[PDB]
Amino acid sequence: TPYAPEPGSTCRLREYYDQTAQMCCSKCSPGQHAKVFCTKTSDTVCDSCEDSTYTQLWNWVPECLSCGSRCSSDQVETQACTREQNRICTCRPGWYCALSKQEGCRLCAPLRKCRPGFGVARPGTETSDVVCKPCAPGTFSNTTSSTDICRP
Amino acid sequence: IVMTQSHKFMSTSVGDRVSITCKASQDVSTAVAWYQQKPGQSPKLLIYWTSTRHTGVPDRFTGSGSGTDYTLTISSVQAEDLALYYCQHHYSTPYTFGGGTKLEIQRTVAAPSVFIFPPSDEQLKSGTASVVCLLNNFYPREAKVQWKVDNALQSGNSQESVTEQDSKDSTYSLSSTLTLSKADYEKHKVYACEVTHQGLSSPVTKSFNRG
Amino acid sequence: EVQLQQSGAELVKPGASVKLSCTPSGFNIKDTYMHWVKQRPEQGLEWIGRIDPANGYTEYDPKFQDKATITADTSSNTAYLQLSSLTSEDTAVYYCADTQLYYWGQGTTLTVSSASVAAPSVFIFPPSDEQLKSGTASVVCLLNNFYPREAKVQWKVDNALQSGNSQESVTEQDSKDSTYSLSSTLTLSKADYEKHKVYACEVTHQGLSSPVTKSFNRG
Amino acid sequence: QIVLTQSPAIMSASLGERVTMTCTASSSVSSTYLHWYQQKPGSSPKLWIYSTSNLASGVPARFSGSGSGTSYSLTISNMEAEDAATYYCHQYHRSPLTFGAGTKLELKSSASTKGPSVFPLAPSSKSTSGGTAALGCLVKDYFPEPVTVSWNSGALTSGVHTFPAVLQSSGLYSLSSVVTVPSSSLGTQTYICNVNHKPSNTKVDKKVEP
Amino acid sequence: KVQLQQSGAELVKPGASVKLSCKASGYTFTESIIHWVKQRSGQGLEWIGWFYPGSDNINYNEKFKDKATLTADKSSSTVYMELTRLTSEDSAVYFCASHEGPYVYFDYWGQGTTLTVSSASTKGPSVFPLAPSSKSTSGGTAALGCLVKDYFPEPVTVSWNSGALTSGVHTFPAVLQSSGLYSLSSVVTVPSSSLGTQTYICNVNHKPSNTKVDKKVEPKS
Repeated sequence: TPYAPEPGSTCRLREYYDQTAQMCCSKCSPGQHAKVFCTKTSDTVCDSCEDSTYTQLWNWVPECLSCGSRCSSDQVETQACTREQNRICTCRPGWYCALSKQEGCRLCAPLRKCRPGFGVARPGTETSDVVCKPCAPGTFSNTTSSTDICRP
Repeated sequence: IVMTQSHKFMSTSVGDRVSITCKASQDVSTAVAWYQQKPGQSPKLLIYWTSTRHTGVPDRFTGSGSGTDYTLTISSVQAEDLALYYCQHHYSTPYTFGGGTKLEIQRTVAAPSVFIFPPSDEQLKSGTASVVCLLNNFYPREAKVQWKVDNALQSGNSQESVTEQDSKDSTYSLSSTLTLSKADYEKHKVYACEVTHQGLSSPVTKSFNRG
Repeated sequence: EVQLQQSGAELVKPGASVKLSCTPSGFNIKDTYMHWVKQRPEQGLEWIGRIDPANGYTEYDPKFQDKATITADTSSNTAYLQLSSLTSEDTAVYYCADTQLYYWGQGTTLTVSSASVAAPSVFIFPPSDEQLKSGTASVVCLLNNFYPREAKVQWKVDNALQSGNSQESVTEQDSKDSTYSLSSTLTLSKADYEKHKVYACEVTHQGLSSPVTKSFNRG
Repeated sequence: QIVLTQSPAIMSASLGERVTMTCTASSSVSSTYLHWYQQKPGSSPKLWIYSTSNLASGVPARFSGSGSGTSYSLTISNMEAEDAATYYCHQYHRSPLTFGAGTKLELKSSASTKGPSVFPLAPSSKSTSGGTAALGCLVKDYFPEPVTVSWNSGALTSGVHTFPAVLQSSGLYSLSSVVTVPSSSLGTQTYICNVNHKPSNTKVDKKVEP
Repeated sequence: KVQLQQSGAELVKPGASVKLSCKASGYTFTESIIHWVKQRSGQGLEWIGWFYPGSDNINYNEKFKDKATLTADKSSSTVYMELTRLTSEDSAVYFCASHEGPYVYFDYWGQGTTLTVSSASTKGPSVFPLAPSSKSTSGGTAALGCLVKDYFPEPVTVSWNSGALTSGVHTFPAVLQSSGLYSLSSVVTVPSSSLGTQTYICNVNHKPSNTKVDKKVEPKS
């Protein structure tokens, strides 16, 4: 609702200052492109953005952001690109990413190939390595795959 | 991962087929690439990410792999394709590179023209004396020059260089320079250079007397 | 041998603190991975968190990061979960966990107690004669007003340990004493009852210097 | 994000009936692996199933539990006595280690209603060596819960201790209750234990003496 | 667009160490990482080490783990390598390359840095005519040339008859002599019947030493 501000009073959250009518109105929630701005009567009319475009903060911009298209013939998505997020890539299934970047670490690395007699702590496939520590028999350990923990 | 190049000088004819066998020590899965370098030119990437051809690269080059003995193929061969060819993995933090390759055209064999050249009196005034032997319009590049001074073989006092392939007649040329001191030069009489080439059934020796 | 030995029962009052020394044995010390685990009385298994003593890196669970404190020494074959602001709810047998093993030892018997470390009052109840006429035997050993829960009760018949025939229950008296009472019954048949000819009940607790054995016999 | 929540919380079954258990999981039962566990009352837990189908090395294979998807399972033919326990769902192959929430396998016995058999428990040597005689009655072989016991119809309650009931191997409950009194009062006054078993609508009062 | 261009050849007394500048442009500096692989002529590419621009991570190659210095300047978009105490062995061709995407592949390359290590002095070459064989002037074809010796640095530009003779001329690449100076040969094959008539001169120009010599070639007497 177009609630009028008064001198020495701050407009509440989710309302900014709209200068076209000099009156603060409600802010559309993240996931919206303000297509009509505030007037003396008309509040901000919310409407969702298109695909592969978003806004991560309660916005009034008439244009939405842009996520990526694909990471590679490999490098599947570990996080989809919806209306409230970005296409967070990974460095292919069964490969650990040891470097870092905004999403795509410039260097990935093979998941691991450590011999029977190594126990892979945890992949940390997003930003870490599986590691390989002895567990030499463990319960049953006679496989070189290293994709699996000490199990048979 | 020590990436290598099993082929460093191939034999091929124009519009033929051949395969490079870039070899590694550990597997890289889809982490192979392809680099071609004409002599004196900044290397170019040919194929990257297994078989994914680099943007704006001639089609004739094709291949891929997922193991450790990677191989691609070339369908059509042109004279411009003669160059340095190597690879480099994307596996772990120690990137390496193959040793390189050198495509070499196999056309008709041309015998070299051999000439030996005495030093000059202007060089006689300077206190140093050098002799040279000339190889002209020969093919293939493989040639051997043995320098004889009073029939004594020299080693480590001669240097040679080979010109690149001619664009008009596709031959090669080699020049070897033998460098000696003045007392060493004036104490010897017969200077000869022996040239062995596949285009010559027997080695060809050109000689001159110091006097 | 592969085990998790730690410090014995310690009666620290709420708000106090004490280190708890895990003692890996048998297996290589390794000390890149070391977790601890604890369980409140008849609660669910909660995971304290892990650490990297060799590489000096700490990875606890988000829940218990406030209490997160542990160190270890590579030479000593020993690990130490420092712990602060102990509360009676933390009272448990703390197994010094770790991945690569997924096996837990005797558990650090935690003894966060509010009352004094008292001794149990021990009594023996011979079975009723009509109970003997019924064909079964039921001897009862009583422990009265002790603290905390942790006590060992076992049977000596012909001065030999008895197992596989016992059953126990305990009570809570939070009104005045805040102490604890255990009722242990041992069941035998009549034939064994008169052939054995002697019986005793021995009880071990933190609150007394040495275990007491007090026996009864017909006559 | 890490969440493990057991499915049917309480299992009570008799000898023979199979087993149904589950943990709802977000990421780890099918591709990413978890663990089965088991803890007996007040002791160190143990690993039963390791690769969601791989049982512990060297153990009977009655644990036919190999669930997958986002919700796994356990099944057991002819549930034994040791089988009665709690069980846990792990979430390994993840950054924070986490455990399950337990599934109590109560062993049903199919008991029948029966009145209590109260017996007197006389003091002989306990009063001399302690200065206070603990007195009580043995309420044995009753079913089902609950039974109420009072001392001398509630005459005194200073030192009366009433224990919780426990289940026998025959499917019936056993219960004791005790009270502590000095020997001087033991010698003179009469002591009666009054117990009331309302499920059977039966009540017995038993005299106890030195 | 990881454009990579590199500096030319450098020469310094052995013992000192120079810091290179592999200037790059056409792509955000942090989002790309520039490695260090040198191309010593006759030696395959050997990787000196790699440096992270954005996160400043570094992993010097174990061969060069200590002696190399993979520094860089953020503003100039340039990695600065210093190879401590440049030796004649370290004197070579240096390259820097990078990648555009997330799994590395050297889609781009540098122009090729060069480095030379010696204690020589810029010196002009002396030109010596190469007299044709006297007893071969009737063999149909004969050759003559001039010798270029003891100059520093490259290159020397040679021509025949002030550029009027371009048929059959082979100008070979230089070779580094043990004394520390370069040497090369210039030749021309000519009809042997014109040896006593046609005057043959070769023009040798060495811009670094500003030395120009015109040298006539005649058969010996």
